[PDB]
Amino acid sequence: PRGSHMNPKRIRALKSGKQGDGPVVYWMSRDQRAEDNWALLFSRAIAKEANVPVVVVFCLTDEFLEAGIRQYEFMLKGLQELEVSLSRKKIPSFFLRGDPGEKISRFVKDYNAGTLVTDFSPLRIKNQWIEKVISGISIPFFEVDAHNVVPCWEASQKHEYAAHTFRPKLYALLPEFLEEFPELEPNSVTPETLSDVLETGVKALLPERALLKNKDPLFEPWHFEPGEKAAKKVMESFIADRLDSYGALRNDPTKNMLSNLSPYLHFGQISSQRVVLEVEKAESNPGSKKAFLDEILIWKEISDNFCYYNPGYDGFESFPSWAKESLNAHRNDVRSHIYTLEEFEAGKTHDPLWNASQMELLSTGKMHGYTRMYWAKKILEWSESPEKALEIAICLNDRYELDGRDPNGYAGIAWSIGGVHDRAWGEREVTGKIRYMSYEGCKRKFDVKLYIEKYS
DNA sequence: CGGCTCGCGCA
DNA sequence: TGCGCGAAGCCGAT
Ligand SMILES: Cc1cc2nc3c(=O)[nH]c(=O)nc-3n(C[C@H](O)[C@H](O)[C@H](O)COP(=O)(O)OP(=O)(O)OC[C@H]3O[C@@H](n4cnc5c(N)ncnc54)[C@H](O)[C@@H]3O)c2cc1C
Repeated sequence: PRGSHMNPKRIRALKSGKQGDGPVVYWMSRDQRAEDNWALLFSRAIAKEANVPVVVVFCLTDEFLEAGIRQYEFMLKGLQELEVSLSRKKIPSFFLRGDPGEKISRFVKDYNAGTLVTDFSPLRIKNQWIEKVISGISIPFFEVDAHNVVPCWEASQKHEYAAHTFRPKLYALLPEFLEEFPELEPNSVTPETLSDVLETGVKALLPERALLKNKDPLFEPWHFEPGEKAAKKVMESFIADRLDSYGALRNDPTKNMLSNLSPYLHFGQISSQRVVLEVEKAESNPGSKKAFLDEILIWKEISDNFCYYNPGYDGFESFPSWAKESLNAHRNDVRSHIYTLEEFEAGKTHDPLWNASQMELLSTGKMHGYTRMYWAKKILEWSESPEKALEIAICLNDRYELDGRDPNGYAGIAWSIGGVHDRAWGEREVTGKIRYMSYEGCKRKFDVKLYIEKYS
């Protein structure tokens, strides 16, 4: 659909029909940003060709009840800034509350939308919402992959077994899709309160808050300032003083040598393509640059591939055949310890290293990348069954992680528990051939004592 | 057949 | 600390 700096492969038609005479409505669900948003840019270009204004519609679902205050405030303060940024470009934004399958279809009919465009997410509930929109509307419906550098349906057409099978495919398409973003043009044609939605939601999630013994909240909200502007500064700081040492100290939780970009990446407050463009041009350690690029390009986008082609990405059935057979044979093995969800949640296990990992998650909302493996694998070792451990790991991940409820989370848990995108290892009791980590193994890599004392 | 994102002995 | 082997199933280039 026209455009000189737009690859047509980033868009795909979900519904074909007669284009209406009204404004083009952009349904924002995953990429909550104004700059470096392909879905917003593609919606603006279609509006420009048809001589119509562009409007942004967001649907606030009841999903925040399952999560906590920390993610709700992080998102809401992000959208409040996004409202002002879109207003500076004369692009009105509408915030709806209710079922997306019913309210979004009603908005298109009420506002007489000419064309509807939305971002891409391989999550199950997004596809269900999309199908309900299809049956209700008659305007054309398009979908744009504004999250991945290479669109998920173009990088691969099947479930990839491992990265070494996905890395050559992904890197082969970099010269085509790795390009600079064009500036978003303001609207020429001019035509609920976010504060009220925030105050009402907070009161509902107040009883479910995480508290200490003295009825004091555990979450520390000053570690990550939400929004698009703050996400840019985090990326700038990481490239400047942190990217050089990333290759060596990325596995040391005692050092703050990570990019800390996951909370902004999950909510789409910064584009991974923009980060890739800046990292590529930056002159840093070649080993560190390669290590970081493998995480933000191969592993981040292969998680989207895993969820898009495996609808049961959060289930035991998504595990490979070798993993299921090994875990099934060890179902009746006696576990060293058995802990419930509440015991895991409160960090009341015999392992000080595991408790410190959970305490960091409870306080900061973002556990270090290395300890998250030990966090998830010990859940498998000290649970009733691999189904319960998968249930517990997912429940704690999506509740307390700022970057939770993300395809990286489900694929990351499947790696640690089900060996997805991994290989078999030495046979062991209970865990079987799933990759094994030990407290002693962490002692030979980093100062475990410093990590434990930092989080009680 | 080669090579994949742990533990462990060893400088 | 960094290095090399060990224990293990399978994809994919042929
Ligand atoms: C059991 C488990 C659960 C996880 N839960 C989540 C989750 O809910 N949400 C989430 O976003 N990530 C999750 N991850 C992935 C990983 O822990 C985080 O992406 C990362 O630790 C966030 O810190 P960072 O961005 O500073 O790391 P960095 O090293 O700076 O990572 C840079 C970026 O690369 C991507 N990335 C890095 N490591 C991975 C990985 N292993 N898999 C996929 N993408 C990766 C992310 O987009 C991240 O923002 C989980 C991992 C495991 C093992």
